[PDB]
Amino acid sequence: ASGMIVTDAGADQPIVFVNRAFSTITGYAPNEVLGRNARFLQGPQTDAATVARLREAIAAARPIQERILNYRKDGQPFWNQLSISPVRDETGNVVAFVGVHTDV
Amino acid sequence: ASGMIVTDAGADQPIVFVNRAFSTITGYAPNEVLGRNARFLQGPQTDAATVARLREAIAAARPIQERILNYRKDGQPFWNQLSISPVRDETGNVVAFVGVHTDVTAH
Ligand SMILES: Cc1cc2nc3c(=O)[nH]c(=O)nc-3n(C[C@H](O)[C@H](O)[C@H](O)COP(=O)(O)O)c2cc1C
Ligand SMILES: Cc1cc2nc3c(=O)[nH]c(=O)nc-3n(C[C@H](O)[C@H](O)[C@H](O)COP(=O)(O)O)c2cc1C
Repeated sequence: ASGMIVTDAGADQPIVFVNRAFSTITGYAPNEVLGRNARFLQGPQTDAATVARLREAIAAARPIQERILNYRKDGQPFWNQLSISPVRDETGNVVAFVGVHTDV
Repeated sequence: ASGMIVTDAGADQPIVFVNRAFSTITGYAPNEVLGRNARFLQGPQTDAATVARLREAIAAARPIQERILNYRKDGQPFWNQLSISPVRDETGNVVAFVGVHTDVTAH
């Protein structure tokens, strides 16, 4: 099953919802991640060039897909196949971001 | 502000998350809507043709935008500018639906 993260659109995109699969994949309970930016999943061997593309996509509110090295709660590194899309109202305002983790 | 509704992909799309603006617009607290299909927002003056377009779009997992007459918890009618899109993973499976809605009653 694929993980899903919803964040607010502004003020550093705090997590507001995660699905069951997110907890299975990352080892984090919802209470541990709600209200935080998802970047806590990144660690010492995470590729800075990949993080830069995520940073610019979020700032522009455009969709992005990256393979990024993340770390489970227990500290084990895993490859996260991450796809992020902005959620917009019909006037073009960004309401939220949705992240999907296509990880086995 | 614009509301957001997140549903599961299957099993008649029960609501799993709503943002604060959803409650502002509809008068429903999260407790009152979680695990339910969003069609409780519809009522007798809702356009059945619009409902059919939503039904067919969701069944095919195709994005759709409609204006639909909905009802607040207290029964007050309002015009809902509704956009629904599937959320897919990188195998092409639908993992959720996301709805964004704006109260467009005011002229
Ligand atoms: C909805 C959403 C989900 C995200 N999921 C992840 C994730 O699973 N792993 C990850 O490393 N970063 C994820 N990010 C990216 C970080 O939150 C952050 O945007 C990025 O690391 C840029 O921040 P910087 O200023 O530290 O470079 C996600 C962002 C959003 C908006
Ligand atoms: C994510 C999501 C959000 C929805 N939001 C609304 C809404 O705000 N108002 C509404 O009338 N229907 C909404 N619907 C549609 C109903 O849940 C339902 O799909 C539609 O009424 C079809 O039922 P029928 O088969 O009897 O036509 C939403 C559906 C989804 C998947």
